[PDB]
Amino acid sequence: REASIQAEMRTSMQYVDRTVGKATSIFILDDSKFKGSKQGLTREWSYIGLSADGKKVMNYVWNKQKQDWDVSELGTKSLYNMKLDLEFKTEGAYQDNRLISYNLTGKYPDTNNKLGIDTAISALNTKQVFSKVAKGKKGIAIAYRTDPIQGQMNIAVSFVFDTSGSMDWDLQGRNVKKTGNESRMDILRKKSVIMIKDLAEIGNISVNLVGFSTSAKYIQQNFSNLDNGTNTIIATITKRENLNPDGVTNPGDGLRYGMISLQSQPAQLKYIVLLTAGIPNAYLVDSRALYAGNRVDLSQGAGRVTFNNPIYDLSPTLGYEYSRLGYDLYSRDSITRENSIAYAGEVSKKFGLGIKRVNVIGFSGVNHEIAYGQSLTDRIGEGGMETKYVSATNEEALQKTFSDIKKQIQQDLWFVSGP
Repeated sequence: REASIQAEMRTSMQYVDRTVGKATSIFILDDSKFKGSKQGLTREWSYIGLSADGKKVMNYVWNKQKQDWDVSELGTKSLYNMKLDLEFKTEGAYQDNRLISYNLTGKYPDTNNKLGIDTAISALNTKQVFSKVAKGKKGIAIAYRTDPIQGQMNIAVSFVFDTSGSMDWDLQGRNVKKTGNESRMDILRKKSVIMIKDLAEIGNISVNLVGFSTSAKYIQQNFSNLDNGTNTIIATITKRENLNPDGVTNPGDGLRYGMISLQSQPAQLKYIVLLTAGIPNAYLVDSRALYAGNRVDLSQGAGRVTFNNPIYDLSPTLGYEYSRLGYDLYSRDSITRENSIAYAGEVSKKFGLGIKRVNVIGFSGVNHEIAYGQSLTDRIGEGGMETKYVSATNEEALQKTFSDIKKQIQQDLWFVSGP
């Protein structure tokens, strides 16, 4: 009657579900983060593992008093010297609950035809569940906590927004006043304020505002922590005087300003949210590029000024001079377009070292005004950081992407904080 050992492993899994249901956060670990005993065990995170030897399902708890783990035997009995194997997986989710699938199996010393409890399914009462297993692992241990992480590293966020003429029109590109619609800038103000409000919910996060047009401008150069009142930023955002559309689209300068402001801050989690609503058509060059017939001035003739051998302005000193500007008001010159994108590429390559991710949002109803958002995002990707491009064609879509960006920020915080 082998039903005894099978029922034993089932009782053990019942104990596991009982303990997991009470957890606020879950993390599936592997051979790296759990090789049995307290080896490599991370502070303040209780576990549930297969026991370094391999036959007693172990449960390590956090004493928090003696600052140590309290080894305990899962359930209360002990099997009859059987070879165990445990494996956890994230099997999707029910309505708003997430499902886990414990899989306990075992064989017996120097024999075959193992025995097992096929695969269970347990729904957790939380949503903060992640997996820290990789490429060829299984997930053999479980990490959790009862009370939330009692405060962790801070986050820095730079909002590089477009403030060009292409932002005064509709989303759908029609006229400003000829239609009863709100300009891209107005809707950006609304959605950005909503983002700011729901962003402070992360806690320990500070955001600054950078605006780019023909050149870049610091709307709020000081990184104000939302924990001390979000109203400090919202005001500057809704301030009717500043932040109005004017000029060509120069993303390189905006990236430079945002990345430098992020490099300054001490938060070990830096992010840049860039919003553009037009094809890139401008860039800034170094004073050196102002040599012989290197600057072709078709400004009054064909409406543009280009540089044959552009030496992009990548100096930490932020300044603007019309004489060092390359642009194409009609955004029809492929040379100026490619150079405007390469400018942001070099800027990201130099000022984007400790940046976690760069979110590029193309906010435009015109199907072609944001045709290079993906290209610009990929170019910025050369800096060696995570880059995500997204297109928002309506107010609802813009709010959806802003909310999703906040969600991803919280997931990176929870993941980085608490393994």
